Order: sequence, then C-alpha cells, then structure tokens
Amino acid sequence: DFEEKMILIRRTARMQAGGRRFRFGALVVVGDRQGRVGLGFGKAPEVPLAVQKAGYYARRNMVEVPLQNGTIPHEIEVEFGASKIVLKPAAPGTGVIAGAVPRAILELAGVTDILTKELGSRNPINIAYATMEALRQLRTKADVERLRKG
Amino acid sequence: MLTDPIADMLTRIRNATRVYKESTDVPASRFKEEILRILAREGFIKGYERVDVDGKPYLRVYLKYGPRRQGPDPRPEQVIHHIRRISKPGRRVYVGVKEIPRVRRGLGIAILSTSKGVLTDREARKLGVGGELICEVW
Amino acid sequence: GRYIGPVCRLCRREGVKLYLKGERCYSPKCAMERRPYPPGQHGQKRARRPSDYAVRLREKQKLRRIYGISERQFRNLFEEASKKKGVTGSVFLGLLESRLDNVVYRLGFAVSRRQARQLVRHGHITVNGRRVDLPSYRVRPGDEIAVAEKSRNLELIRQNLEAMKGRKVGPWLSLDVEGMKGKFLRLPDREDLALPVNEQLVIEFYSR
Amino acid sequence: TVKELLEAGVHFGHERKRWNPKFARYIYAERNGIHIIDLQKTMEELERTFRFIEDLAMRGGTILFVGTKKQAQDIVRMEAERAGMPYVNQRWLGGMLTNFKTISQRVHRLEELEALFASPEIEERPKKEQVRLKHELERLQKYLSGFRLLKRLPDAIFVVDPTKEAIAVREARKLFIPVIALADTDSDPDLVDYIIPGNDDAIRSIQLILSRAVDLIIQARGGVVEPSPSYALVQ
RNA sequence: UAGCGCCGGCCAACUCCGUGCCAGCAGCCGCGGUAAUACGGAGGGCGCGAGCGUUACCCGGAUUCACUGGGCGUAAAGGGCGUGUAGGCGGCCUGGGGCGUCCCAUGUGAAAGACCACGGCUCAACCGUGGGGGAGCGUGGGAUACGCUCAGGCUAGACG
RNA sequence: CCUGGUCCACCCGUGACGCUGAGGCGCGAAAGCGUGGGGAGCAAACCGGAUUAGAUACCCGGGUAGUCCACGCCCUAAACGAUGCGCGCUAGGUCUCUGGGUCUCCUGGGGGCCGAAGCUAACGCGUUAAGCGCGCCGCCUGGGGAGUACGGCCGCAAGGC
Ligand SMILES: [K+]
Ligand SMILES: [K+]
Ligand SMILES: [K+]
Ligand SMILES: [K+]
Ligand SMILES: [K+]
Ligand SMILES: [K+]
Ligand SMILES: [K+]
Ligand SMILES: [Mg+2]
Ligand SMILES: [Mg+2]
Ligand SMILES: [Mg+2]
Ligand SMILES: [Mg+2]
Ligand SMILES: [Mg+2]
Ligand SMILES: [Mg+2]
Ligand SMILES: [Mg+2]
Ligand SMILES: [Mg+2]
Ligand SMILES: [Mg+2]
Ligand SMILES: [Mg+2]
Ligand SMILES: [Mg+2]
Ligand SMILES: [Mg+2]
Ligand SMILES: [Mg+2]
Ligand SMILES: [Mg+2]
Ligand SMILES: [Mg+2]
Ligand SMILES: [Mg+2]
Ligand SMILES: [Mg+2]
Ligand SMILES: [Mg+2]
Ligand SMILES: [Mg+2]
Ligand SMILES: [Mg+2]
Ligand SMILES: [Mg+2]
Ligand SMILES: [Mg+2]
Ligand SMILES: [Mg+2]
Ligand SMILES: [Mg+2]
Ligand SMILES: [Mg+2]
Ligand SMILES: [Mg+2]
Ligand SMILES: [Mg+2]
Ligand SMILES: [Mg+2]
Ligand SMILES: [Mg+2]
Ligand SMILES: [Mg+2]
Ligand SMILES: [Mg+2]
Ligand SMILES: [Mg+2]
Ligand SMILES: [Mg+2]
Ligand SMILES: [Mg+2]
Ligand SMILES: [Mg+2]
Ligand SMILES: [Mg+2]
Ligand SMILES: [Mg+2]
Ligand SMILES: [Mg+2]
Ligand SMILES: [Mg+2]
Ligand SMILES: [Mg+2]
Ligand SMILES: [Mg+2]
Ligand SMILES: [Mg+2]
Ligand SMILES: [Mg+2]
Ligand SMILES: [Mg+2]
Ligand SMILES: [Mg+2]
Ligand SMILES: [Mg+2]
Ligand SMILES: [Mg+2]
Ligand SMILES: [Mg+2]
Ligand SMILES: [Mg+2]
Ligand SMILES: [Mg+2]
Ligand SMILES: [Mg+2]
Ligand SMILES: [Mg+2]
Ligand SMILES: [Mg+2]
Ligand SMILES: [Mg+2]
Ligand SMILES: [Mg+2]
Ligand SMILES: [Mg+2]
Ligand SMILES: [Mg+2]
Ligand SMILES: [Mg+2]
Ligand SMILES: [Mg+2]
Ligand SMILES: [Mg+2]
Ligand SMILES: [Mg+2]
Ligand SMILES: [Mg+2]
Ligand SMILES: [Mg+2]
Ligand SMILES: [Mg+2]
Ligand SMILES: [Mg+2]
Ligand SMILES: [Mg+2]
Ligand SMILES: [Mg+2]
Ligand SMILES: [Mg+2]
Ligand SMILES: [Mg+2]
Ligand SMILES: [Mg+2]
Ligand SMILES: [Zn+2]
Repeated sequence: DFEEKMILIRRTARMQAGGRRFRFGALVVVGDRQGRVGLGFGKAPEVPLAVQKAGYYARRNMVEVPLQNGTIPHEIEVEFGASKIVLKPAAPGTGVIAGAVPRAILELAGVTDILTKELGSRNPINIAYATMEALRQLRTKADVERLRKG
Repeated sequence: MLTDPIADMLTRIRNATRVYKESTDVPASRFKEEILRILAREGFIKGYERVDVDGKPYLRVYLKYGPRRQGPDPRPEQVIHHIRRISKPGRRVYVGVKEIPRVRRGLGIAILSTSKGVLTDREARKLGVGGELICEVW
Repeated sequence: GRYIGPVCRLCRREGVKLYLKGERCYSPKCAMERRPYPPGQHGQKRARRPSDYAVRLREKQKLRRIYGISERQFRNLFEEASKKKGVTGSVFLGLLESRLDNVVYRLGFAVSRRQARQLVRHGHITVNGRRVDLPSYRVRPGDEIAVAEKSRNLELIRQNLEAMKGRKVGPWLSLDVEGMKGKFLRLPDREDLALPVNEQLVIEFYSR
Repeated sequence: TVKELLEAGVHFGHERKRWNPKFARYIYAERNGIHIIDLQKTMEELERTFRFIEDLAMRGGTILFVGTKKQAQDIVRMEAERAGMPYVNQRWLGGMLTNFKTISQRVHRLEELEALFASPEIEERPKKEQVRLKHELERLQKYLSGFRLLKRLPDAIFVVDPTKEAIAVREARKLFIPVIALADTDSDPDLVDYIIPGNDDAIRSIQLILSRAVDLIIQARGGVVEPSPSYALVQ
C-alpha cells in the first residue's frame, strides 16, 4: 500500500569526556505512486531505529502531488537554504532525469517523465526539502481559476 | 525620483500582498492604469480605481487573496504568487510574436506592450504582434 | 565477439532464468533450477544492498544478454530509438525484436537465438525469396521470412518445425509449417513481450 | 444570548503599548492612553463564534478550556466543571496535545493511585510510600484536575489569553484543532480561528463570556441549567 | 584467432598467499611499518571485445566569468572621502515624426553537411532522390503601446 | 571676527533644471621627509639598573629624533558600520538629540536598543535593511608564491598607485 525507500544514512558524532559517541540519521521517502509523497528524517542511536523513525516521520508529513499524465503541471524552482531545485514537465517516453534524491522522491510520488536540475548546494537533505516544497507549491489550472473567481 | 515607475508599482503590489494589505496606492499614470486593466481582467486583483491624495492623483489597487488556511500559518494563499519586471531601464526586452513566452505552461501571464496596446501573452499571440516584455505574473 | 562461452552462468548471475540454450533451460538441467545463486567463489555469500547504478547496469545487461547483441549494436539501437518520436523503451523493444535472428527464433525455426544466428549466417534463411545471412538485418512489417529450399532437407530444421506443429506464435507473426515460412505482421507492442526487463531502468542507465 | 447591552467592562483593553497592530481592526478608539474594543465588531464576531459553539455542542463535541492568567483560574475551574468539557487550570504542560499519549499515561497513573487509595493496599508498603504516593496524587490532581476527562484529542479549545496560553494555541494549530479564544489587544488575531474581542484582565468580562458560553453549550444539548454560581467569585 | 582493463570509496566486481612505511600502487580521497578485498602473484569475479587500456588535447559536468545563470557585514570581493567630465539611466500630460520596437509581403540564405521520408549496395557504414527548413541583411507597405526625437504644457522629484 | 553644511515652519517662486559617475581635480589620522623655529611633559634609537638559563624584552633611572608651530611634501590604515550612492515600497514598541504643532500627544529630521513580514550558511539584519525593487559606479573568481618581480606613473627620500 505504501512503498518506502531510504535516501541516505549517515553517522554523526558528538564529543564527550572519553571520546566520540555516534548517532545515526536517515532520510526516508514513502509514496503510493498515486500522487502522495512523504519525507522523513529520523535520528536514533542505531541504524534500524533511525530508519523506522524516519519512516514514521515521513508518513506523518505527506504532500499531495497534482500529476497530469505522469508529469508535472508546470515548471517550478525552489530555494531551500543554499540548495536550488529546478523541475520541468516532460512528454511521456522521457523518463525521470534527476539526482538520486529527487529521482527517488518523484518516483515514489508517481512521476514517470520529468526534467530536474540541482543547483547551488548539493546537500541531499536540503535538496530533498526543496523538492518537497516544490511539490507543495504545485498548482493545477483548476486551482488557479479557483483562486481568481472573485 | 523613480527610475522605473512600472517596477515601482509592481514592487508596491508585491510588498502589499506579502503583508495581506487591503489596498495599495501607486502614483497614477496611463501606462500603469492600462497594466492594471489587464491585472483586474485576469483576476490577480479585485480591481483598481483612481483616487486623490493630498494634491496628486493615485491609483488604489485592491488586492486579492485565497481562503484562510488551516494548521500553522493560517495566512491565505497569495493570488499573485510571483510578479517580476522584465524589460527594465538599461536592459530593455523586446520579443517577436514567435518569441512570446508561455508563463508556467499556461497558468501564468506575460504582459506585453505592443503597437496595438498593452496585451497579454495569449492576447498578443492571438493578435499576432510582439513588443516589449513588460513583466511576468503568475 | 558475441560473448561466446558459457550461457547458463548468465541464467545464474542475472538472477532470472534466461533461455540461451533453448531447451535445457526448460528441463531440470539449466543449473538455475538447481543453483539460483550467482557464479563464482562468492556466489552463495550474503549479498549486499546494491547501488542504483548496480540495479540499472544489471537490468541493462539482462536485456542485452537476452538477445546476445554486443554493446556496440545495442547502444546504437538505443540511440536510434531515442532519436525517433515515441516512447523510447517500446520502440527499442520493437527494434530488437525486428532483428532477423530474433525473428527466426520467434518463428520457431531455431530453438535458441544463437542457433538462429548460426542459421542466418550460413544462408539457411531467406527474406522475400532472397537469401539473407545478416543477423542484424531489420525485418519490416510484411516481409516473408522463409527457409532455403536447399536447407529444408536438413535434420535440425525438420526437428524444429516438426515440434512447431500445434505451437502458437506471437501475435505479430504468422507461421506456415508445411511451406516452412512465416510473416512479420507488425511491430510488437510492450504488452506482446513477456520479457523480465524494466525498460525504464535501461533508459535511466543510458541517461547518465 | 442577551449580552447586547450588558457588556459592562469588556471594552476596556490594555494600554497604548504592549498591543498588537493586527488587532487594530477590532479597536474603536483610544481614550486616555487605553485601547477600547469596537463594540460593534465584538458582537459581529460573537455571532459567528457562538454559532460555531452551538454547532459543535449540539453534535456532542468536547471543548478544552485553557486558563492560567490567575484572573480566570477560579472561573474556568467551575465553568468547565459544568457540562463535561475538560479544562487546564494551574499551568499548561508542554505536549498535552502533540504528546497526548504520554499525558494520558500520566492520567492512567493518576487513576491507578486513586484505585490504590480506594483499595486496602494503603497500609502495606509502609508510611514512606504512603507519603510519596500521597504527594504524587496531590500534584496529579493539582495539574490534571480537568484534563483527566479527555479520552481522546478535543474537537476545539477555548483560551482566555492567547498570548499567555500561546503554547496551547500553537499545539492546536499543529493538529488542525479549531482555536476559540477571548482575545485582547495584546494578541495576534490571525492564529485564532474564532475570535472573541474582549478583556482578559477584568473578572466580569471573563465571567460573562464563559458563563454565557457554557449556557449556550448546555442549551445546545437541551436542559437549560441554572445561572452559574461564579458571581460569588467577584470577591 | 581472444584478448585487454578493472575488482577500498566515487564505480559493476573477493578470497588465499607472499611482502612488512620495504618493494610498490595511486584520476581524487588515499593504501603498505605481521595476519593488506588498495602492493605483488594466484583462484574467482566484473566490464568491453578484434580490440582493450594509456597519454595528450577540446567541450561537458562548470550555475566555477553566472545574457539565460553568481556574488562583495564576518567565506575571495565596496574604491579612505568628496567634487565632478564623458558615459549610462529619466516624474506627469498632449501632439508631430516613426530612429529603436513590432507586423505583412518579397529578395537573399550555393552545394555538401544536419533533420525527415522513400530508395540503391543481401543489412549497415556508405550513397541516391524528394521534402522541410532557418537567424541575419536588402526592398515595398503598415502599426505607435513602450524606448527615442522635436514642440508645448504640469508640479509630486530637484532648487530657490 | 570670517565662514561651510544642515533642519524645521509657511506653500511663496523656478518648472524635471534629476540620479550616478570611468578619467580628471581636491581633501585625506598617525608615522615619515625638507626649510626655519620651538622644545615643559612624554618618548623610537641609544646610555644604564634589574629580571633571566640568556633578556638585543616586558619592570626601573635617564634620553635624541619626534611629538608642537609656520610653509612645502608624503596618500598609507582594523581610512571599520570590515555594509558605495540615490529614490520608492514593506508591522510596531522603547530610549534619546533637535525643531514645529490643537504641547496627555501628534508630526518632521537625526542618534540607539528590541522586534512583524521577509532575508541569511549561520551569527545576525529587520523604515538607520543585510527585506522588496530600480538606476549608476567600484570590486571578487581556490591557497602559497605575492602586494613580490618587471614595466610605467608619482615622490627629495622613505616609498606609494
Ligand atoms: K528562499
Ligand atoms: K553453400
Ligand atoms: K622486497
Ligand atoms: K591485489
Ligand atoms: K634638530
Ligand atoms: K578595504
Ligand atoms: K516642543
Ligand atoms: Mg495540491
Ligand atoms: Mg543563497
Ligand atoms: Mg558550490
Ligand atoms: Mg564540491
Ligand atoms: Mg529581428
Ligand atoms: Mg488547450
Ligand atoms: Mg524516443
Ligand atoms: Mg527524442
Ligand atoms: Mg562497489
Ligand atoms: Mg593497479
Ligand atoms: Mg587523467
Ligand atoms: Mg608474513
Ligand atoms: Mg596477507
Ligand atoms: Mg588484493
Ligand atoms: Mg583471472
Ligand atoms: Mg582507443
Ligand atoms: Mg575538463
Ligand atoms: Mg558555462
Ligand atoms: Mg549548465
Ligand atoms: Mg576556474
Ligand atoms: Mg548575471
Ligand atoms: Mg559566488
Ligand atoms: Mg567606506
Ligand atoms: Mg550626457
Ligand atoms: Mg551627464
Ligand atoms: Mg518617460
Ligand atoms: Mg536621453
Ligand atoms: Mg505620440
Ligand atoms: Mg521603422
Ligand atoms: Mg543547405
Ligand atoms: Mg548540434
Ligand atoms: Mg535497403
Ligand atoms: Mg523562412
Ligand atoms: Mg520597412
Ligand atoms: Mg502615427
Ligand atoms: Mg518641457
Ligand atoms: Mg525649501
Ligand atoms: Mg505652489
Ligand atoms: Mg507656473
Ligand atoms: Mg554626487
Ligand atoms: Mg573619482
Ligand atoms: Mg596624510
Ligand atoms: Mg603628522
Ligand atoms: Mg620635521
Ligand atoms: Mg627641526
Ligand atoms: Mg622621561
Ligand atoms: Mg636594558
Ligand atoms: Mg626564563
Ligand atoms: Mg645573574
Ligand atoms: Mg623609560
Ligand atoms: Mg632635557
Ligand atoms: Mg632629522
Ligand atoms: Mg570601527
Ligand atoms: Mg567601509
Ligand atoms: Mg572580507
Ligand atoms: Mg547604508
Ligand atoms: Mg527616527
Ligand atoms: Mg534585532
Ligand atoms: Mg521570522
Ligand atoms: Mg535566531
Ligand atoms: Mg534601503
Ligand atoms: Mg592569490
Ligand atoms: Mg594560484
Ligand atoms: Mg597574499
Ligand atoms: Mg605595501
Ligand atoms: Mg618598478
Ligand atoms: Mg624620480
Ligand atoms: Mg626602511
Ligand atoms: Mg624600511
Ligand atoms: Mg613595496
Ligand atoms: Zn539456462
């Protein structure tokens, strides 16, 4: 019912009297490939707990994507921190052309053909957040004419 | 003085909507009024009207916003998500009819100043004339 | 090159049972029916989570080794498909299926694709009457792929077409067993092929 | 429901400073350096707010009353001790809504200790525990007095001062819970979903608004109750 | 006839022995001082295949000279300050011109190449035939919103 | 005494006369140079006393250029808000300097603090923007080599660009 894929898993370290102590963080995307996505970043002393916590947080933070024949309705451009994401719709038969993070996020959203570009900072966390905000700032023609009813 | 009165009006609209103002007054001119006609026609604003401040004529632009949203940040969605001047003084942008951009693949507009008046991207394309790319709005 | 050598080791490495010998990949002797792990000393060991490049490369290698086409012709066909208008993957599959050796295999004249390649290269196959000995020959819709009149007395063709009695052919092919010929009706659709390959993975592999 | 002219002492707001510009729409004028609430817009918003309250009450919903300003504690502790809407009185604990499960575990411990003091198990495990658990139950009843009635998340919250109770407001926003609040000039009206532009310092304003609100609540479920015994709390 | 490179990460492919900061490897991070998936050999594997590697050079990634498409408080970066020349830029209204701008028509844009289709060498490479193009510039005609120019007017900028 | 800038009130006059500004030109702390003068205190160099393993230092006693003045040079800096100038737009609160006014307060200019929206890598900025815009100039393109070499221009020299 819900597909789950991890973006990256890292081990951070805090200093304490005696040495360094490690804590694992993990990004996880969840999607039904029908138009709903979810991104989560979980931290835990061990890797499996971090993955499970990231899955929970991802399922808690969902985004409804307005797919239009497997692609996006309009080109977007989002700056999250120093990381820029550029999305652009593509005709079918093109495929998803993106970095690892945006490819995973868009594939779990149900996108089949899209053109992307990462600019500025290539940080996977910030790129993921920028892609999520990009999918969140998507508007359909129905939404546009709904905002201009008056 | 104002170096670019049109960009000044666009920035007034932007700064007004960003704080969810009721209306904003811009120093009046026929060019700005002809642009505001396109704005109110396309539904980005509730409308405009000529007004008078202490001695001088202005234009009150009445802004438009979406419904109040739920959860944190209940501020409504902006009707004018983006409004940017293109053909600025010092770098003027003129495009042919085959060079008129399609803003947001249709969901936006591009205001042009052509020999047949101030039109939109689709309006000028239907008329078959190009001109100065004033600004992009979506 | 043609990779000539062991074949069922690809049945094992690719993780999906391939049919490179024709028979003996259906019989309990494929070594995939009894040894599903990859070849080598480190085949039975616990496999690590492969990278995305690993997945795409393995899928492309599966699709390529199914037809036995070298990397040169394979990449050329993919670029040709990407140049054309339409979905790249389905057009690529239609191009691969349009090869003369693969058509000979699909028409039941040969039990395997490499046996079909040898049958073509030795002039035992004709196209519209004229003898053709090129496996890379592209068959157009309407071409009549026949067997050489001088080769219809050979034992292997007798066997293969004697076993083809009653067997159905692909929806895009017709077969006349008595006359030992067939027709390429149309380009096959994606639904017509049951290949265990995700074409989008190969498109993404060449997108890099 | 007849509070048209009886609004005696509600229009008084805070001083010229310590205000919020977003409240300017609900302000009539400034008399002697004190913001006075617009009397018309007060009832204008009261119509919609009390209508939402009636709709939510006749449907059987639960409303959480939050008051800590030390001028509405004794009022909220009984206006909610009327029709079974819960309340938070002494202080608003961080996570009462977003971490509702842990606070419900605390409530489980509260009723557990109530069951221990109801069973003859008080004498065993001698006086040390008989004092520790006594003080524990004391503070649990002190903090979870009205909160113990919430079996699930509430359908709405009622606030006396959304600036003093800003944490509860934020938690309600996070969970998409409607926010009813008696706002004053020192609060941001955008965060409040159903605003009641009155006074939060005076006792008569709070008593009037909350009494009429609980009366509307019981009127929506039938069985009109007698006037609330909160007048004696004028002192 | 089957060979060549690789198997620490980037990057697809792991074990044994030898060696002991030695001998060496290395595009970048880096590996070796006793048990090295990184050196050397072996077995096995991965990748291509009459080729496989290396070096050199060009574009790419590189939004890293940022027109599209970057920056300058603390990361490289605001001139020590002013006066002011050239230059760049120019508030509101009306009119004339039509230089910029835009539109139509037409000429030009050799062939080959590129794109598309069909066809010829058994296919392909290669080649033939046909089709479609296209900025720019010339000419004739037209448009005047904006920029420009000229003439006049206004007082919100500026000065008194 | 001579003299520059600036702010406010009146709404009086001119009628876009505006903004910026490559070059050019002028000003430019301290130190330093030239000529002349002055020289109390201070004080590079220097003469000593201590300290120290040594003490070309810190500490102590002296002390010249200099610091000062006139005139002429020199063009540097953590010349700092490490933030070019101008105009417009975008919540407020508080402290303060300076006007005007119906002088609880309002309004205008200036100096601070806290903070809306927003921005920022963060610290922080936030009507005195580092926000939103427009115009023009200056400058940056990894670190060392190196603000060095060469050439030029300037300077008496030190040396500067
Ligand atoms: K941003
Ligand atoms: K023969
Ligand atoms: K050796
Ligand atoms: K080795
Ligand atoms: K002397
Ligand atoms: K500097
Ligand atoms: K005064
Ligand atoms: Mg949506
Ligand atoms: Mg940035
Ligand atoms: Mg970068
Ligand atoms: Mg990098
Ligand atoms: Mg042109
Ligand atoms: Mg349509
Ligand atoms: Mg294609
Ligand atoms: Mg294509
Ligand atoms: Mg690997
Ligand atoms: Mg090597
Ligand atoms: Mg190299
Ligand atoms: Mg050894
Ligand atoms: Mg060893
Ligand atoms: Mg090894
Ligand atoms: Mg080997
Ligand atoms: Mg080569
Ligand atoms: Mg390169
Ligand atoms: Mg480039
Ligand atoms: Mg690029
Ligand atoms: Mg470079
Ligand atoms: Mg640029
Ligand atoms: Mg940069
Ligand atoms: Mg400066
Ligand atoms: Mg000039
Ligand atoms: Mg000039
Ligand atoms: Mg003008
Ligand atoms: Mg001019
Ligand atoms: Mg005219
Ligand atoms: Mg012309
Ligand atoms: Mg040509
Ligand atoms: Mg090309
Ligand atoms: Mg042919
Ligand atoms: Mg043409
Ligand atoms: Mg002409
Ligand atoms: Mg005309
Ligand atoms: Mg004039
Ligand atoms: Mg004046
Ligand atoms: Mg006047
Ligand atoms: Mg006059
Ligand atoms: Mg100036
Ligand atoms: Mg200058
Ligand atoms: Mg000086
Ligand atoms: Mg001096
Ligand atoms: Mg001297
Ligand atoms: Mg002297
Ligand atoms: Mg002395
Ligand atoms: Mg000494
Ligand atoms: Mg010592
Ligand atoms: Mg001694
Ligand atoms: Mg001394
Ligand atoms: Mg002396
Ligand atoms: Mg001297
Ligand atoms: Mg300073
Ligand atoms: Mg400075
Ligand atoms: Mg710096
Ligand atoms: Mg400044
Ligand atoms: Mg001020
Ligand atoms: Mg601050
Ligand atoms: Mg903020
Ligand atoms: Mg902060
Ligand atoms: Mg500013
Ligand atoms: Mg350097
Ligand atoms: Mg260098
Ligand atoms: Mg240096
Ligand atoms: Mg120097
Ligand atoms: Mg020199
Ligand atoms: Mg000289
Ligand atoms: Mg010297
Ligand atoms: Mg020296
Ligand atoms: Mg020097
Ligand atoms: Zn097999």
